[PDB]
This record gives sequence, C-alpha cells and structure tokens, in this order.
Amino acid sequence: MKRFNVSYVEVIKNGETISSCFQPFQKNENYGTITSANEQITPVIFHNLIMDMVLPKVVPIKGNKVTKMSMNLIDGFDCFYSTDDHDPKTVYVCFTLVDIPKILPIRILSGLQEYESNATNELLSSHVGQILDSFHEELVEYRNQTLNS
Repeated sequence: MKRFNVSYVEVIKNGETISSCFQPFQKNENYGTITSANEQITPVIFHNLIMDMVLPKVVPIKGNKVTKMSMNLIDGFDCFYSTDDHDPKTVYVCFTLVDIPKILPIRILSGLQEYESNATNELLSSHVGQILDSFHEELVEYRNQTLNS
C-alpha cells in the first residue's frame, strides 16, 4: 500500500533534543527505504546533523512551517525542521524517508502541536503515529475543498 512513516522524529528544546521518535521498521507497509542500509545511523547522527546543520541554520518559521534543510544533511532520509508555534526554543526536527513527499513531516510537527505532549524520546513519537494515521484522512479531506468531482 501507499502509507507514510517518519523515520526519525527528533524534537529540540533550546538547541537540545527534548524528544525523539527513532525506531527501525525495514519498510513494513509505509514507505520503502529503511531495512538494511539505513538502520545503522544512531539518533546522535541525526541529533548532531540537526544540531550541526539545522540548528545553525534553523528559523522560527515566518510562513512555511516544517521546512526541509535542503542541505542534504544525510542520504536515505529527508530532514525538516519546525519550530514551536510559540516557543522558538522548542524546535521539531523530523527525519522522514526520501520516498516520503513534503507533506507528512509537515503534519507531523504541526501535528505534535495539536497535542500538549511531545517532550520525551518516546512521547512525540506517539502523536507522530497518531498524526500519521489522521494525516491521510486530511489528504482525502483535502480533495474536496474546491474541486468538481
């Protein structure tokens, strides 16, 4: 099937990871990418990627929300960064799969903002998945706002 899955969701508070959603899967039924040549990297690689690339080039969003570094931090996954809706010292960096378009990670971070919890290396991951399922529902709902049929 054609589903989604944020490979690694590393949150950041004051330039320091607060939460993290780093869990392997080996492309189960979401998106073909990780399975062997993308399950060795440690959250630190991404945590340092972000911190060393994203953080030193992050922004509190002015009218984008969940923007990809477009710097090619690493190969195999897609890396974007979304700062808190009211706390620049509370970023939200996601590490989806290159196969994954540029819309899930957007709903993931913006989604975590839908809740009130996302400050643990096993909490944000929650809404990430709970937002993942509801994500598509939005993609479907999105196909009926101003269309003919």
